Amino acid sequence: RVSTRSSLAEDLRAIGLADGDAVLVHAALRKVGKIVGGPDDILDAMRDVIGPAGTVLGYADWQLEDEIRDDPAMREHIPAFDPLRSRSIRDNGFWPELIRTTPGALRSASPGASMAAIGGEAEWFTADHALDYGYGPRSPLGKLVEAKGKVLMLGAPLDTMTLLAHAEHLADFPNKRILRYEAPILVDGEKVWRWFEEFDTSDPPDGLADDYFAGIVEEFLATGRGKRGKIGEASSVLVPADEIVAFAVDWLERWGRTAR
Amino acid sequence: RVSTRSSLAEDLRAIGLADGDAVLVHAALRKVGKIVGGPDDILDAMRDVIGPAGTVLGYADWQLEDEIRDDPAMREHIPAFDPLRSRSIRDNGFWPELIRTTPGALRSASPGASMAAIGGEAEWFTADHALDYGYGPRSPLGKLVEAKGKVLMLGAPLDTMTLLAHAEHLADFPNKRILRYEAPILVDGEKVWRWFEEFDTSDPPDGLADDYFAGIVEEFLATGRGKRGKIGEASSVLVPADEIVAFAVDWLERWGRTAR
Ligand SMILES: CC(=O)SCCNC(=O)CCNC(=O)[C@H](O)C(C)(C)COP(=O)(O)OP(=O)(O)OC[C@H]1O[C@@H](n2cnc3c(N)ncnc32)[C@H](O)[C@@H]1OP(=O)(O)O
Ligand SMILES: CC(=O)SCCNC(=O)CCNC(=O)[C@H](O)C(C)(C)COP(=O)(O)OP(=O)(O)OC[C@H]1O[C@@H](n2cnc3c(N)ncnc32)[C@H](O)[C@@H]1OP(=O)(O)O
Ligand SMILES: [Cl-]
Repeated sequence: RVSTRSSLAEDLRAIGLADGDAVLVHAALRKVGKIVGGPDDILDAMRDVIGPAGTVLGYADWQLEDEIRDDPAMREHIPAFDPLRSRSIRDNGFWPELIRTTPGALRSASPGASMAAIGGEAEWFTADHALDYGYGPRSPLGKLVEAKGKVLMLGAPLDTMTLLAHAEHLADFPNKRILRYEAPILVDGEKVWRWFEEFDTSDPPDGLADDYFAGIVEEFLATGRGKRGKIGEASSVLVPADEIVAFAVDWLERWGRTAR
Repeated sequence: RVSTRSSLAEDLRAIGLADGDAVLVHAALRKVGKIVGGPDDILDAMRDVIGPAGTVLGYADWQLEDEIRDDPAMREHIPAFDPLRSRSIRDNGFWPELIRTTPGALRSASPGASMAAIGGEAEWFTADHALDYGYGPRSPLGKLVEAKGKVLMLGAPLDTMTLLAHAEHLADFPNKRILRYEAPILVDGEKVWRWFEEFDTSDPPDGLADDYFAGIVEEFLATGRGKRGKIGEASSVLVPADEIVAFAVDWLERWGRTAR
């Protein structure tokens, strides 16, 4: 079975992508199977479906390891985060690099939370991304909710849905672990070390498993409010951003009130 | 032992890179070893050594496979070669992709022979790349010789020195295999299939081994006119482009006169 730009576009329309949509995609590209024009056919087909005014996103992050950021002897040899040159974290697969290196793509400024975006509103989604609490309202994720966008899990494991970290941020529950770290960025065109602060997106709230995002998504799909479908050979899920965030905040806040 | 932008720069100086140099690099990056800022440190270090007027090149090619290209049923789903969008052939390693996706880089128009270039003369090296016989004088390889540039095998096996296919083009020896194939390119901004003609660069001249480039390089190094040295943990070779081509034309033409 071989996918084409044409056939991938019909698979994306079948799962629910439509004209003007903004969609953040998480992908395990190897699950799509054989593609005539390679994985670029997927991005091209998406843009065919949503049109030039739509926007595709991918979770770029960057490749600074904590083993490295923290080892002080290597401190001066670590390049600053540069949203135009820092490659995406390889843990998130080729897909965000695919977007980031496509002509016309943009990438936001908050390093660990940084998002790549292409399409009509890429300038809007990537701009004014808060350095601290980069998963809150002033981020591509918060604008995805405001713009009533969607999340596509393209063969990706369901617990890699980064949008639910934005739910973690909004949700009121006790003893949110705050994380503080120091990373090099650009200030006035020069490398500067800056202290960051965010809610922890690396580990779950104490008392839930590392993969509980997957459970939340499966509960949301159980309500019938999402859509499952095949993109190429990859089993995929399309959910509305605003609904799943409200769903996830609800879940987290109720779980929080079960404390003593 | 970990490499840095600084330490790779000193390694590149030790092997013979100098201000203003134009260097086409073939790389097996995995055996550079650990690099603090990843393989982009190598390119940054090269640019530190050669300066903004120097030029780094990598051999991009592109990804259209003969299986697909030849298959008539998928001919219409095969995207045209776009020097701005078509990713590098993956069996040349990450290095040409690394250059091609670096801001400011350029890429030439002859698909199978196409070269990515960044630096002071990148416009000149990538301009006017002949579609037929893309390894002859009107190519980045011909301009490398004219500019008296260099080739650096950065941990790469010596028989991957594509510059020697330019020597194959020049060398007068009998019964050169001519290759004819068709491939989709951009004409007037739209996809058009075009027939191509070149000397064979995928198979050696009848009567030589698939890796005879390696033997030529090793015998050139035995004249004393190349330099060996380690870039990071990778065994590397630096040769002048003009001399090795003249050396290889000599070798091929003498081998050709042993017929009859
Ligand atoms: C809680 C959080 O926030 S987690 C953060 C977000 N994480 C994510 O979004 C990740 C979602 N994906 C996953 O979790 C997947 O399981 C991941 C990526 C580990 C693994 O996915 P897999 O498909 O192995 O890998 P990936 O998605 O990179 O696809 C690889 C396909 O690349 C194509 N590809 C990669 N690079 C290129 C290229 N340069 N040119 C052409 N094709 C390429 C290939 O077909 C490659 O596979 P191959 O190695 O067989 O050739
Ligand atoms: C006849 C002809 O004309 S032949 C044509 C020319 N051919 C060439 O120039 C190829 C020369 N190289 C070779 O032959 C080598 O043996 C090749 C590439 C097969 C194999 O090289 P190897 O190092 O495996 O592979 P490569 O050079 O791609 O280095 C790989 C890695 O680089 C860095 N890497 C790759 N992608 C990224 C990325 N996205 N971000 C950061 N680093 C990356 C990594 O460390 C990745 O390795 P890992 O998988 O261990 O993490
Ligand atoms: Cl309740």
